[PDB]
Amino acid sequence: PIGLHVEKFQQTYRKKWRFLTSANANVILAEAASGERPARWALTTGMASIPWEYLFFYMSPAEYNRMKNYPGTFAKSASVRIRTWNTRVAFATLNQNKFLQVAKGIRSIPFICSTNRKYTYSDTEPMQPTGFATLTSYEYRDGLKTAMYGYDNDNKDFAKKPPADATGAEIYLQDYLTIYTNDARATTGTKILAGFPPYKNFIEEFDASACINTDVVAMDYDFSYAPLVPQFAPVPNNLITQNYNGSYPAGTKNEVTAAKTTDSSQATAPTQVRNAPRKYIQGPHADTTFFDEEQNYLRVPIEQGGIFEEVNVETVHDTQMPSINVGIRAVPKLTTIDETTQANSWLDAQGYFEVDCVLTTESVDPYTYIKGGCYSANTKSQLQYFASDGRPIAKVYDNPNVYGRMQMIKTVKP
Amino acid sequence: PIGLHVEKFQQTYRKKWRFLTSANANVILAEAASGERPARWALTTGMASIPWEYLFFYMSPAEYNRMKNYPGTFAKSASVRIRTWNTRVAFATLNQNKFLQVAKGIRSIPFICSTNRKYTYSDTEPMQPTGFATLTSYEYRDGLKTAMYGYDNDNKDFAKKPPADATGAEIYLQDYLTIYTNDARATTGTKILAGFPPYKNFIEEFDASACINTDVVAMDYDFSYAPLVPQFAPVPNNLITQNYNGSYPAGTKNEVTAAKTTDSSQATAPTQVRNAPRKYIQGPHADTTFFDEEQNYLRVPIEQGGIFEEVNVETVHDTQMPSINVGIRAVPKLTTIDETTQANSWLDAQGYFEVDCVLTTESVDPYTYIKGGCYSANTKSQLQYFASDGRPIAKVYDNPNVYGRMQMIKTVKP
Amino acid sequence: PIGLHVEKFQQTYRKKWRFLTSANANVILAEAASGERPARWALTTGMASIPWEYLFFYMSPAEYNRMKNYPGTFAKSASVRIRTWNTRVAFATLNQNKFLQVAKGIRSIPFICSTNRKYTYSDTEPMQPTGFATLTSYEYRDGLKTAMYGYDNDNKDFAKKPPADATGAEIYLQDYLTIYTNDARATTGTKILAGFPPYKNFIEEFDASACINTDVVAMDYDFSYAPLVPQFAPVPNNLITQNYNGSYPAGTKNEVTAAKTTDSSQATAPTQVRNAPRKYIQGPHADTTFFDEEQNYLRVPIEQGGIFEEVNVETVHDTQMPSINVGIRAVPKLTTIDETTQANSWLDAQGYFEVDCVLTTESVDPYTYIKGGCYSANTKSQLQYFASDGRPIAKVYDNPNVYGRMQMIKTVKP
Amino acid sequence: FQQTYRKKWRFLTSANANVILAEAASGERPARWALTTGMASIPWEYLFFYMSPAEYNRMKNYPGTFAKSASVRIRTWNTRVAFATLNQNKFLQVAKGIRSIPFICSTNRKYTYSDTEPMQPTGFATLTSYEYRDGLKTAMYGYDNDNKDFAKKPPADATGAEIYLQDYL
Repeated sequence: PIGLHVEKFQQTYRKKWRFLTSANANVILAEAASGERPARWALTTGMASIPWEYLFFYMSPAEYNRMKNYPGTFAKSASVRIRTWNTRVAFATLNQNKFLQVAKGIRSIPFICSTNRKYTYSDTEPMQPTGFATLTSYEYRDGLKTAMYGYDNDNKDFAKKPPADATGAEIYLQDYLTIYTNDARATTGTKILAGFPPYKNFIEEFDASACINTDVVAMDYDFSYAPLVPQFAPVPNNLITQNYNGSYPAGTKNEVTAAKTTDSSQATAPTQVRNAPRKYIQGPHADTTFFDEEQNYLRVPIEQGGIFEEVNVETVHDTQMPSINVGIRAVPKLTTIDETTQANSWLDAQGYFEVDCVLTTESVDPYTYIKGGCYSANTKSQLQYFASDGRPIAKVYDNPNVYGRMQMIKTVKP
Repeated sequence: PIGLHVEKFQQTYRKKWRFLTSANANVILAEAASGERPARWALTTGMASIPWEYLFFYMSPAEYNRMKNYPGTFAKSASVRIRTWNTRVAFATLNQNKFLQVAKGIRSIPFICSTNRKYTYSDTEPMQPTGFATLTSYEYRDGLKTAMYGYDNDNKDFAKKPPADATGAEIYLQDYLTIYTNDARATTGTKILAGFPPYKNFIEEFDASACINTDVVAMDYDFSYAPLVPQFAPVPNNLITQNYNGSYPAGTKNEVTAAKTTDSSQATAPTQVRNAPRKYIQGPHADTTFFDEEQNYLRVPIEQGGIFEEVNVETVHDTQMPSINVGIRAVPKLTTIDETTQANSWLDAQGYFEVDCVLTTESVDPYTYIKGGCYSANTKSQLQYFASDGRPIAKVYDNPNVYGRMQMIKTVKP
Repeated sequence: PIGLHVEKFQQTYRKKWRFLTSANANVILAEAASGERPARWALTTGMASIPWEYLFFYMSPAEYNRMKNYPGTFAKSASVRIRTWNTRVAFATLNQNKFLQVAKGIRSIPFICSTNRKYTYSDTEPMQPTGFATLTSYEYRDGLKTAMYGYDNDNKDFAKKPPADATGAEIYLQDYLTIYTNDARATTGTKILAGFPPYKNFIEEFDASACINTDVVAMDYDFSYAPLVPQFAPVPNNLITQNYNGSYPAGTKNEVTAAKTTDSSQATAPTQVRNAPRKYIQGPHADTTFFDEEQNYLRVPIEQGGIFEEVNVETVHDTQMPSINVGIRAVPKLTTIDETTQANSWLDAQGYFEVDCVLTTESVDPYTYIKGGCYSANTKSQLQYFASDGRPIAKVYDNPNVYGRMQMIKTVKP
Repeated sequence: FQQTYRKKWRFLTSANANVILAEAASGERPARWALTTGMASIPWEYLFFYMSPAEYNRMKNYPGTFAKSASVRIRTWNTRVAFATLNQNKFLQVAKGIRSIPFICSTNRKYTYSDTEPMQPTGFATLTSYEYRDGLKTAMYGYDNDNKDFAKKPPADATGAEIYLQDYL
């Protein structure tokens, strides 16, 4: 018994990037209440986020459009190496102290509320954030992808964005780590006055001068369930049997996934919901808007463990890739004339980061039948969670964690 | 502390059978749509099914009626050895090529839709199936049991069926493996034209001439939960306590079984249902129609893991015994006069199979109380799934698999 | 990255008690039906219950009131050593046979229905129970605590109860093991006539004369989840994020606890209920009546695994501390004048038990924020099951087991 | 990417007699004498021999595909002989590279047989080599599920059954 003819492919995507980060000052910014978002204090950092959790980081649009032709593709591994170089410091002073901040896994820390934000800067102090730019994390990643890979040859603004993948040039990063604390100025009743969390107790800080041209980040990740392309559709057994809608015992094991909803306001207890609305991503009644629209390139992270469910007996668990933020500590420029205990002026400093990223993906072609083409075993069918409005649900890393977890969100039509 | 007086019994049932199988041709038969069963193409084989998954295969009716008197009986193991002998070939030709097909576990393969069917044969070609006999799998097993063990002494047709258990004679087998594919002649819309699956890539084929008087099958199975007789009823604690209907925490473990319903048409997502309708098989409100009617002898397979639930903390998982089909490949009889690229005439060939089957079962008598008789600990209470109409639910091996699984079905009143 | 400042404390509470137990006769007492409690026969023993499962056994009220000031306190371990001394026997006879009964884990045996009860005794035979005192198990433990630790200095009856913790004196015990069987005198229909279970097959019996001043019990227990004081409240993330009510995938794992309801009358099948009504024991909408009223001192056992749920991914399982009953077998005083085959008169015998008990507890102070005080990570939030009427639900050891399990019950307002 | 396609076939060949057949002139084809053999041609030089239509339709999605190697193993089994005689002499003919021999003019042809002697070719069937290979492919892999004659041709790739060969040297 030779069994199935399954043709197995492994592909590797390597990219290499030059990143410049501003040495932003640590200032407190007020963010007003907006709808369900409350009023809060924002503490900015100079640690720019490295979007190693997204497919555009490793794959050019050509490689992605070719990968489309390989159903059953799963990202098996990702690896990122970050190597710092000389740090630029504005000149009139000569002696300089340069420090390199590296934050790994801040996004998953439960008690630290933090997101990556783009700041607006004062004209007089380009290192001092004075507000928040309207740019979102999706738009940050989209502009980053445009800087990496250029426009199309027919674009009216093609010349504005030379491709970093072609030139090897540097890209400035704008999303920097930002901690939040509650703003109790207008809070009525019980006020929480804990201030900020000591986030510097959870980051690594190095001597930039000694770390010039030295590896400072080396992070590897194995994906649990990262479907880049949906599997081949099986031959539907409803065309061959009246048994298609049969039931079989599951025993004491859970072989249908569940979703956990929490409430940090403690108004309601946490809830576990089984058999949430979901639908197949290949087959007769397939819904492939997630892969067609399209989402897994830069809008949604590579790792989607928990979101995608197979009819197989295989166990499913929640997943989360560690976050990476790297930056240069702000260089103070305060003196005795500008009488103050904390720096209110800083020197323009830039960190130089060389990023080498490798992504391994792997795909199958199963020949379960003689004619037509590839058909999978129906145990390979995959389902994705959906909302009530036919809108797919996916993991997001942009929002702050919920009890240390990355949440599901309804995707957005591009 | 000596503890309970538990008397523990082990019993062994051995049987030995002679089976004759026809070398049926591989022909395509059309099966028309009937109700929810769609139109399909049937590809016949010569591999007869060995019903080693049923209790009559190992136990005579006398042994079964005695086993009734031992509550708490569980089938612990089954073992089958199949030994092939000389193969008969019709004579006018002399040189012969004989091949022995052995298929193990075809029933559990997800993408191969297959069942065991009885064929009707043409008058001119007794090796060529021309249709399907109205005999079902239950009736096949019932006729097989009648051939093995005879009728009752008062039967009007007692003389027609000499007992193979007494005589050692051979029994012809009529259920042969049959693959199905969809019939898209009348299908409107999206047609699946994959043809048949290459089922011969999953079977073993031997040289019958060299395998004469040689062991070809040796399959052992350990049962997970195979209650042949319901346990002893416990002393009901509602007669002694007001606490009988109390609740206790289950934690994050599932200690009540669940049922999974799938839909191969992909019209609906798979569903997991906890607390399905079920009832106790011993005690005050017991329902024992499954064991009384009676079902576990030849109507329903021995292995019933998932169907039966104890109040105990013990974990439950889905179960499935591997299928066994053995046969002789058809011997073609085509020549140049009957101009054709594939054989349309075959020689009458028969395979001789010697089957030695052993079943180990084991039972308990617990003396939890001083007077009356045996009473179990109430943690030994067993529940069985039931349908809405008071009809027990049991595993069945007759239908094609659903995503590689054997399904529950409502039993049928005998 | 130094991480959180978490200050970790370990505390040990040791107590030492002298216990006197009556050598009660084994007599059958009739208990009439009351509401949902049926009519039953009660078989008394002389094995007094050792309440080592309650906090007052190890902690004085001063230590308990101080332990209140340490949020996040969990009982990590308990240990009990019981050492028997000389046994008193009433004098006119000289030769004596004294036997020491030790029962461990009788409470968890499924088929033995047993509770600890206080008996009323005949005037002529102080060793012969003639009924049941109206004292409950809570009131037994409360009187025991009063004997151990005295009243308050302003109590009108302060002088009546000298503290055993101060004096080292002996305390008589009144809750003795009592087996129950059904009373079928008025039962109509199917009568269960099994009599009593042979409970002496599950106890250890020693020679008291040789065991004088010898260790007879040595039992250690590690608690799974025993929150003595609720954790520190976290900083609520609804004050900082609009993400507070987000959902995240649970996969095939259960990370919300479930409750199992059984029915020993077998009128209904067992049920598993997920997302039972529960509420947080610290934070904005906290409900702390369980710890304020207060329950975990002597009303409710230390071990509460299953009752308390964290938002953490940690697995939860049902828990149960073994029971301890120690006593002296009754010394018969029957002769030929009082013609009878079983003793109807007994000598006054008392067992002397020295109990050394140690409880280890351990607590945390996490400094997740800079100002205000201690705040936990929100993954440390704890929820407790509640009833429909805002009444907390807790494990109880007073009722007979349900399928070998200790049940949840609605607590009682003190 | 590297891909491997394996197939396994059972072939029956007739022991055709060596007879001389006359082929008349047709257009530019001259009149010639044809000497038949019993050596059936093995179409190992064609892609359907190794690949099912499903594998071929998937291979379409891989531009730049080159066949790097082919390998064929032929294993003979028992030879059937008609019965009234008992003693038999059976001989197995294997011809490799006859097609490339310059002075031997040879092609693979399908014969028509006499009713009285099924081993004696009496002419040439109108079947061509393309149609021979097409019928062979149909025997190997079956028809489409919607074909009116689907039942006539059970797939040898599924069943493992034998296929008779008609093009002989």
